[PDB]
Amino acid sequence: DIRHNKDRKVRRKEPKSQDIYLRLLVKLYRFLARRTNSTFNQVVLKRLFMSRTNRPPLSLSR
Amino acid sequence: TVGGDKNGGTRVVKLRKMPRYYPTEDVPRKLLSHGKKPFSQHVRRLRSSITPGTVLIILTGRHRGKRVVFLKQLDSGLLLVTGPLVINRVPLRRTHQKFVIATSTKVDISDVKIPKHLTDAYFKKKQLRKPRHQEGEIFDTEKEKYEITEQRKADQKAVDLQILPKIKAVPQLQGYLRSQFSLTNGMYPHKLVF
Amino acid sequence: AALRPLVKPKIVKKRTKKFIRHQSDRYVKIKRNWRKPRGIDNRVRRRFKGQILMPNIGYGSNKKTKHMLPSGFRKFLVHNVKELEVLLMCNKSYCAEIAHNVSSKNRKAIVERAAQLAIRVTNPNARLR
Amino acid sequence: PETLKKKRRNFAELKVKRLRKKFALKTLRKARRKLIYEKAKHYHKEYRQMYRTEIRMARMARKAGNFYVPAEPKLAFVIRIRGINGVSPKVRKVLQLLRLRQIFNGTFVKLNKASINMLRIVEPYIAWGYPNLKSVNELIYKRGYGKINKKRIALTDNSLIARSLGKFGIICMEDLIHEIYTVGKRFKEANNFLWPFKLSSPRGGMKKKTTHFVEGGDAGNREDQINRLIRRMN
Amino acid sequence: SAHLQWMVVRNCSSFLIKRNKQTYSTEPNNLKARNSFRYNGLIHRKTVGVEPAADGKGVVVVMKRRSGQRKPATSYVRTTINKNARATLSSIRHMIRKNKYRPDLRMAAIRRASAILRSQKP
RNA sequence: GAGGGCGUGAAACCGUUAAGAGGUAAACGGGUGGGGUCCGCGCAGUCCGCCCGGAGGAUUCAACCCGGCGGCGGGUCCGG
RNA sequence: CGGCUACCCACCCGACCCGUCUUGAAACACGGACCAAGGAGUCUAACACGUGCGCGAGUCGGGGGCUCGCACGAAAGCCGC
Ligand SMILES: [Mg+2]
Ligand SMILES: [Mg+2]
Ligand SMILES: [Mg+2]
Ligand SMILES: [Mg+2]
Ligand SMILES: [Mg+2]
Ligand SMILES: [Mg+2]
Ligand SMILES: [Mg+2]
Ligand SMILES: [Mg+2]
Ligand SMILES: [Mg+2]
Ligand SMILES: [Mg+2]
Ligand SMILES: [Mg+2]
Ligand SMILES: [Mg+2]
Ligand SMILES: [Mg+2]
Ligand SMILES: [Mg+2]
Ligand SMILES: [Mg+2]
Repeated sequence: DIRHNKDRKVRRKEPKSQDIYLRLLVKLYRFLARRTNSTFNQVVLKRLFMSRTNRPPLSLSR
Repeated sequence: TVGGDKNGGTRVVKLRKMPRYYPTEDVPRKLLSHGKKPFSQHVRRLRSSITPGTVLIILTGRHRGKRVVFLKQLDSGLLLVTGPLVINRVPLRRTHQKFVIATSTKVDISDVKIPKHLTDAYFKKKQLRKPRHQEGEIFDTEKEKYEITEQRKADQKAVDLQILPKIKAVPQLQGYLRSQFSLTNGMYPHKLVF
Repeated sequence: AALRPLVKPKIVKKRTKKFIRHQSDRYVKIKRNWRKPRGIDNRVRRRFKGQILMPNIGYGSNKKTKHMLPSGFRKFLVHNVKELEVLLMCNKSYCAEIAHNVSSKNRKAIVERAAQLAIRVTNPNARLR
Repeated sequence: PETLKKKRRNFAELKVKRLRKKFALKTLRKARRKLIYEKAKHYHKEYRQMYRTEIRMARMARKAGNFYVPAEPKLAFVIRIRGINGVSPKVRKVLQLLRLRQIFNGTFVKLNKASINMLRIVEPYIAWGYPNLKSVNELIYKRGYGKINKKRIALTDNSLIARSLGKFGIICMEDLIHEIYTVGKRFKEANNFLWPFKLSSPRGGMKKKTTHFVEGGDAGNREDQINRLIRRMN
Repeated sequence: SAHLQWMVVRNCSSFLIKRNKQTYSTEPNNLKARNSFRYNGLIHRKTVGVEPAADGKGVVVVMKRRSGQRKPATSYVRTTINKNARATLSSIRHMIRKNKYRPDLRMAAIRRASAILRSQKP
C-alpha cells in the first residue's frame, strides 16, 4: 500500500503558551479566519500559534 | 373558548393548557424515516398451494399434527381453518401460513357461505382480574376456564352442517381427516410428496 | 419498583473476559494485573495462535454505552448530603454511590435525601441491622 | 404598532423573495432533468449506431470475400492480481502510478504506446482486458465512487458529479459513462475523478493465479474474456 | 469581563468536583451542574437561579441586580414564590421571557424549579 | 478473636471441613454445557411523567382592577 | 427467573518455559525450589538546541547594604549617584 511516515502534519494547531490574553486572541481570530474567509485572518491566526523564535521582534527603523 | 361566569363578566378559557411538570433531559426526536408501515397496513401474501378447500397439517399448534380443512384467508394475515368436530375435535381455529403443511388434496368448498360477523377481532384472548395485589385464587378467571357458548357453538354448527356433505362425498376422506400425520422411519419429507 | 432510567440501548461487550498477565498462573508472585511482555522471543508479544490475548485499542467499548451500569445508570461517588444535591438535574442518566467510609448515622440521611430527590442509589439499604 | 403591522407585510415580502428564488431553482432543476434525459437518449442512440456499424462494415466486407479488421480498443480495464509484499520496485512504481495499491481493484486506462508498455512491465501482477459497455455500466453504477476532495464520496446524486466535474460538460452519470466508454479529449479528468474500484473476490474461483492467461492461468491479457470475470468480481 | 474570569475559574478553582468521568461546578447560584461558561453563575453581569425555600415549601428565585457591581451584599435580589405547580412555572417563565435578562437557561431554570417542586410535594 | 518478644496478622507451606474431578504431568487461550455460593426480583401480578374527554368532595388564587414594593429597558443624559 | 465473572468440572480446536547474547532459543546454551521486604539512568558544573515567561539595545542584584527584636521571616520588600 502506502507508507505512513509523512501522513501526520507536524504543524501545530494550538498555542503551547498558557497566556489567557493570547488564548482569547486565538479564540477570536479563529472565529474570524473561519467565518470572514479572509486569508489575512488565516495568516494572522497562524502567526499567533508560533513560538518565541518564530515571532522575531521587529525594530522601529525597519 | 369564552364561557359565561357568575361575577366579573366572562373570562376566556385556554384549552390545552401548559403542562405542570417537565422531566429533565428529555429524549430528542427521531429522523423521520419512510417506507415503514404498521401491521394493519401490511400487504398479505399467500402461497399458491394454499387454496380454499385444502387440507393442512397443524404442526406447531397444540394439536401436534392434525389434518384440518382451510376455509378462507382473514384480513390480518392468518388462516381461518376448521376440522369437523365429529371427525377431529378442533373448532374454528386461527393458524399461521408458514406454520402449516398444505396437502395436494382438494375439497369442493366454493359454496361454503361463510358468515361475515366472524373476523380477526372475533378470535381474541381476554384476561381480567379483580385484585391488584397477590392472593390465593388465580385472578378469579383462569380457575374456571373460558366456556363461552351459544356463539362459539352456533357458528360451528352452522359451518360443519355445510362442510360435512362435501367431505362425506369423498370415499375415504372422513378417515383421512380423522387420522393424525406422523413421520415414520422409512420416509423423509424431502422425498415425500405432500 | 426500581427507579426507571432514561432510554438505554442493549450494551454489547467486545470482550467479557479480563486480560490475564502472561505466566501468572504458574507463579503466585505474578499478579493478575496485565503487564506488556517485552521479551525477544516471547509468544504473547508476537501473537502466536492459541496463546493469551493482548489488550489494544480495538477492544474499546462503544462511547454511547461506556461507563454504564447494567441497570442503565452511570455511577457518581458521594460523601455527604452536600455532594448529593448536585445530581439533581442528572437523575435520569447519573446515579449516586455513597462512599465506603461513610458512617451508618450519616448514611441514612443521604439515603433519605436521595429518596426525596428521586435519585437512584447503587447501594441502598446497606449496613442495616 | 403600525410599524409591526408593516413588518407583517414585510415578512410576506421576504417570504415571496425566498419563494421566487426557490421557484426559479426548481424550474432550473426541472430543465436540467430534461437536459440529462435528452442527453441519455442521444447517448443510447449513439451506442446503437456504433454497435450496429461494427457489424455493418464486416457484413459489407465479407460479401467481396475480403476480411475486415476493427480498430484496436482505446480503453482497457486493469485489475490487480498479485499481493503487496514481494514485488520489485520497477513494477511497484508502475502499480502505484496505475492507482492499483491494494489487491483486487481495477481502473480504466487509455491505451497508448506508453500505457501498453507500462502494462507489459507489470504483466505478472495485473489482469487487463477490453471492457464491455455493460461492464462499464455496472462498474460505474454499483462500485462508483468519486473524490470531490481528498475523501471518497459515494456517487448517489448527480450534483456530486456536476459540482466537481461539471466544468467540462460531464454533469450527469450518463455523461460520465459516455466519456469513459468513448474516450476523447476529457477522459483523464473523468478517470482521475473516479476512485479505484474496490472489487470483491471472484465467484467461480481464479485458476492458476500465478500463471499467465495464455498458459492456462489468469494474470495476462483477457481482451474479450475479462467481462466474464468482471461479472463474478462485481 | 466574563471570559477573562472564566479562563481562571474553568480550572484551579474551588467548588469543582470531577472525581468520576463527569465534572460538576456546584456554585451557590447555578441551575445545572455542568461546569460550563454558559451556566456559570459567578462571572456574568446577569444571573438567574432557583432554590428550595428554607421554610419547607415554595421556591426562592435569586436574580443578579446588576445595578451595583462588586457589592455582593445587595448584588442579588431574592424573591419567594409559593403557588401551585403551574402558577410558579408560568411566573418563572415570564420572569425570563418578558425581560431580556439572559434569555437562555430559561429551560434550565424551569426544569430545576419543576424538579425541586417534585421533591417539595411529599 | 490482646494470655508474659502478647497491636494489626499477608504470601510461600501445612492440617481439617465442604464441593468437584482423576490413565497421555500439571497448567494455559477461543466457545459452550453442568453443578454450587452469592446477588436483584416474586415470579401466568406489576413501567414512568404530560394533555384531554367523564365519574364525587373540599380550598384560595389565577381573568380584571386597586394599594404597593423589588428588579429589568431604553427616550430627556434631565439636578449631578 | 436472569447473571459476565477471580469457584469447580467436561468435551472440540489451538497450544514446547520464561529473561537476554545471537543470523538463529523450548533447546542437550546460560539464571531461576517457593514466598515477603529492599533494589538500579540520580545530583552538581559546563555546553548545544527547542519551548514558556518578563524586559528589550539593553538585560541581570545571584555580591553586599537598608527598614523593627520576631513562630511562619535561612522568606519576602527596597537600593537608583
Ligand atoms: Mg508502521
Ligand atoms: Mg519525520
Ligand atoms: Mg527474535
Ligand atoms: Mg461458492
Ligand atoms: Mg487484639
Ligand atoms: Mg499480636
Ligand atoms: Mg472429597
Ligand atoms: Mg525483566
Ligand atoms: Mg557478546
Ligand atoms: Mg554462534
Ligand atoms: Mg529464549
Ligand atoms: Mg536453558
Ligand atoms: Mg553446560
Ligand atoms: Mg540452575
Ligand atoms: Mg518492592
